[PDB]
Amino acid sequence: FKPRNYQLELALPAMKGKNTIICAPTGCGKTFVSLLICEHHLKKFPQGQKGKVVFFANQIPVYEQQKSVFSKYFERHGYRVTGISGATAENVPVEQIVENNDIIILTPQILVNNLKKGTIPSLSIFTLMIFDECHNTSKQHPYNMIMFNYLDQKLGGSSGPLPQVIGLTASVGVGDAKNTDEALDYICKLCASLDASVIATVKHNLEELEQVVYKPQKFFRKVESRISDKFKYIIAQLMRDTESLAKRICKDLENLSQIQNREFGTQKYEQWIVTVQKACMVFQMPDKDEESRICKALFLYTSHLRKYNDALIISEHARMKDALDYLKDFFSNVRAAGFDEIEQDLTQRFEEKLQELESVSRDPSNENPKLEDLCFILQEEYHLNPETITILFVKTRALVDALKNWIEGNPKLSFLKPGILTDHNILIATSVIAQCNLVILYEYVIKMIQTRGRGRARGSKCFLLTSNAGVIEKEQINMYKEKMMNDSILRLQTWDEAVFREKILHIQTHEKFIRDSQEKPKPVPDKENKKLLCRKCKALACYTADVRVIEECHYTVLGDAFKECFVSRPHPKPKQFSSFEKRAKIFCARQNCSHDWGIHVKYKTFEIPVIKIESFVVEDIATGVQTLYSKWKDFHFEKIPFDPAEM
RNA sequence: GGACGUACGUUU
RNA sequence: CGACGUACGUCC
Ligand SMILES: [Zn+2]
Repeated sequence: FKPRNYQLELALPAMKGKNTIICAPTGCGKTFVSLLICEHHLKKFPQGQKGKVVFFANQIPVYEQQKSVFSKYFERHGYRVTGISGATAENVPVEQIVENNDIIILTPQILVNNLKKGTIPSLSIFTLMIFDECHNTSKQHPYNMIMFNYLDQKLGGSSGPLPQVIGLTASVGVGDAKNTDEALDYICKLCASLDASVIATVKHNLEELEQVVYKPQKFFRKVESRISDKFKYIIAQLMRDTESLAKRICKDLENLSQIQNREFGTQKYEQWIVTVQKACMVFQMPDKDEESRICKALFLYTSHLRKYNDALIISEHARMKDALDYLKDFFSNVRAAGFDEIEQDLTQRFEEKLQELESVSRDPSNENPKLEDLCFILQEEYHLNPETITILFVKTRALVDALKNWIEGNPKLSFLKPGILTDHNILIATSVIAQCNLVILYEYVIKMIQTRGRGRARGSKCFLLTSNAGVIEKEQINMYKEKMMNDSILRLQTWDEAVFREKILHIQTHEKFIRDSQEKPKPVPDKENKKLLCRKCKALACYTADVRVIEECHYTVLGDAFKECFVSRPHPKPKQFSSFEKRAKIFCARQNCSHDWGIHVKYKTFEIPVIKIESFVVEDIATGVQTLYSKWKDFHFEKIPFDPAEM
């Protein structure tokens, strides 16, 4: 409630009436700077005129937090504060909200959708655009699209009452720059994309930030992996047998994906599996039934190989028993789907191998040395200080649960309590305040950024465990980049204003140039009637003449004959988006297919099965080729809009 | 469902 | 120096 020199020096360049790239690591500091700038902006206007400051929050939690803070602050001043979110902008006059409010905190995607539709034609209605975590303004972000619209309206020659573009962040960032030249070039490009000539950074009151800055210390621990990999050897033999028995129907399986040699349990092998799957999903045997059987068998074999590769990665990273548990869970989930010859062979082979796999996994001599040293350093820190709440960063959503199960089943430790955030001593998270003075990045590659919210100094460690010193060197150069970016900011604060502005202007110019150069024309709409087939079944789903478009993004089918071609399933997490209500999922209605086709929702009153071309193959009736797309934007055809007059 | 970003990996 | 695959996170 009382502004200090630290909170005032960052806002001093912003009160003069110029854009800024204010960089404050303190979470409370950013909110206080927001409030002070908003007060000084709405108070400096004379009678008759009024501000329309807009705050762009990226996430819903920080959005609601800023909304509550602004509504609690600007109450006695006589200012109307509101909010527009994803669950609040449904059939609501956003134009009337903007015209009757002054401190709207609408998220950026809402403003992008409004600019695309036609509501709020010019941004000149606003007067002060305060972004949150502005360093995301890089490419195709909602922030970047709002800035593209602003720069277009500015350089177009109709620059009216343009709003201020004061941005707030914690780290300006470097990206892929190598030397100070490319670092300064990237920072200048960001400053031009956000249209500012000042970067507010503390230089005279560094002690106020050093008091609470949350600067931890790194303790990189390069450790080795297992040696006697009996589990990995058995899984590799199983995968070799599976590939050998799968090559009986496709003699040219090796000629479909030509990259390099492949090894089981690698991301390269996973990519090769996905590529050979997408290559075997386009077969054109004229039988149309044996072809479907061969495609289904190849899809099942490839899915089994992918699951085995995922199990090998889980065995390499987390405990050995967790990989066997994941394989048993996958086999139990596929057992309750269908029983054909392919499943009756694969599941029976896995059951034959499980009698040895369980005996190998239950051996205490095959424990991961990475998990061993992890529990070692954990118990070390815990008996050194028994009041250290920790956070453990994991890469995979399966490993973040495997480590929780390991901690729950580890006899060497009992004080730990799993606090998974995909009565809580350890918080095993995957990707992200004022607490948790211990971080353990377990094979997870800035990603430990905690200086965006509330923080506290006086004790913080940033242990990093890994198996490849590569990653170590990576983090090293990362710290290097941190330093160099600091230096670059210093240089910018040493630069003059006018020339700087001129430079950034030229930058924006070139940018717009590139933009107008990268403007694809309308795709030539195909006039033929191509049909879509299932991925793992190759069954006739629907013709492109019965496909309708809702909002240039969603695709449905109006064919009543299609209504019996799928089955419904209760959605694991129903939620609303824009104008839809996610009610259920639609899967393939075949013997043992159960392929994920799409999602059954309700648009306004009508029930529609919104499908995804990703889970579809395109076969033309004129030519005969079977092309395979990923996104609807890549599929070019007669995109007929959704006409509610028909159904 | 669609868009966006990040990380890893493969390639002309 | 562009596309591609995966994982993660966000948004509408
Ligand atoms: Zn099917």
